[PDB]
Amino acid sequence: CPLMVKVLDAVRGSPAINVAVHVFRKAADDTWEPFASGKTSESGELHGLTTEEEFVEGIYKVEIDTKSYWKALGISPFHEHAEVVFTANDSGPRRYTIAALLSPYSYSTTAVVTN
Amino acid sequence: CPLMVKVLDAVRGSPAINVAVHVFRKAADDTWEPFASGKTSESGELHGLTTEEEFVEGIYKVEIDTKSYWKALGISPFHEHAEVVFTANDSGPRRYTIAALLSPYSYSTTAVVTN
Amino acid sequence: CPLMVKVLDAVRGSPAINVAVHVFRKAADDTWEPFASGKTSESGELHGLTTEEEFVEGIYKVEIDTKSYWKALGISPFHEHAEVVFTANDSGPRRYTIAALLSPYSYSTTAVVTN
Amino acid sequence: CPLMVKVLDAVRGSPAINVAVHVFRKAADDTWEPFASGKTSESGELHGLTTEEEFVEGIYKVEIDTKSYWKALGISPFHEHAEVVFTANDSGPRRYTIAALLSPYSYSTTAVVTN
Ligand SMILES: O=C(O)c1ccc2nc(-c3cc(Cl)cc(Cl)c3)oc2c1
Ligand SMILES: O=C(O)c1ccc2nc(-c3cc(Cl)cc(Cl)c3)oc2c1
Repeated sequence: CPLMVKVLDAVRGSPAINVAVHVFRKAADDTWEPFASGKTSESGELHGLTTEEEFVEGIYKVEIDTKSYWKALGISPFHEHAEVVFTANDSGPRRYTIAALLSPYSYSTTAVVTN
Repeated sequence: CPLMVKVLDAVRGSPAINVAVHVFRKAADDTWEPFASGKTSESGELHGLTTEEEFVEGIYKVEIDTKSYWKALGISPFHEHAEVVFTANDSGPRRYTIAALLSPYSYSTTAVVTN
Repeated sequence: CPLMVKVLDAVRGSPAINVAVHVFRKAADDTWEPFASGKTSESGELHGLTTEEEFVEGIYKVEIDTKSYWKALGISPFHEHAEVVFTANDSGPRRYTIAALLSPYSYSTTAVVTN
Repeated sequence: CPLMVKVLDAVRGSPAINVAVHVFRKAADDTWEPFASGKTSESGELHGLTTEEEFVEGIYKVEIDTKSYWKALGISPFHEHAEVVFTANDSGPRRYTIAALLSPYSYSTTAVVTN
């Protein structure tokens, strides 16, 4: 898969397990079209979101459902979701890892891009 | 000043100056509607975005135009922007500071809610 | 005020109040020697740590007692402290703000150097 | 190995390759005793630092050589090194991943602890 998402929990020191991740791709009419979705595993990783054939160039938005995650842990979350927006494959196909580190009132995200 | 935005640059260790910031409030039809906007000052701060009367409870999105900031510096960015989506709840006297720390391929955001 | 320390809490979305901060300067015998210290205020800030005359170029270490902070809140922490080690270089008029964002199993630190 | 270190570069969007990592363990006389060391691989990971037999309870300090990393990339670093200090195995053996995300004037670190 050319697009992996990894999510970590900064409160418990663990991977963020069973976190819903939605990926959208910007359409011609400037609206967000559903592209792919899934849940993080026991390792906090989400593999198999897409394939090389489906992952075309475009502007993508990765929405991480942090609200449900904190609510299920009984913690009061600030953010509705963690939203990462970027242009992908504009200079040819690349592999992307989008990582996110979550806290109730803060999040950090980084990207690892390889050719 | 119930809502302030502060933006910092992790590459040069400075405030991020003249960065466009747009604030949206979630409408009844599940759409993002413009609420406030401005450009960060020499201190990387954006004050006077809204008034106590205008800033009601609801779901807000703060979009920071980080792509334009890195491009002006001649540094290649990954993200289109940094978007912070959160619920604003009236739970006593509160002031919100949304702070973002930027790098070309990463960003962190936090909220500081004070009385 | 050539050196300021600001500490934020990512769990409760607030300044981190009454946190002990110790500043050390690297000696000629490669040892860490005490330089300044204090406790963060109600705003999570610690001002008046040093004077322009005292704050010379060199290698500094800022140690934030995060373990005592989380323990007082009844939250289990991972780190003993958060230590920020950096070189202070005179390159025109400069003020250093060392900011730290804390979670029980994570921390982020940045420096804001302003003229 | 019960202790893994992963390091990422927030400027280039890549793993931080060939970064020196030194691990110390606090001795009875309050001094830092060398414990283990190594360099991150092409994936930014450092495996095989230690073994279950050698990794006893104690206070450990993981020092990441960020200064050499930025200097070799021709970037001006602020920090001398990224220092992560924590008590390990105090309630029995655990597996620890210490991750760090690097920028020239900032770093973030988190821990993933598993039983
Ligand atoms: O309210 C202020 O003046 C003020 C100052 C310094 C600040 N630093 C931050 C900050 C630091 C890190 Cl390490 C990560 C993140 Cl996400 C944010 O938020 C701030 C606010
Ligand atoms: O254990 C792994 O393989 C692995 C992978 C990707 C990872 N990304 C991070 C990371 C991300 C952010 Cl946004 C902030 C911080 Cl402090 C750390 O930790 C990781 C670990």
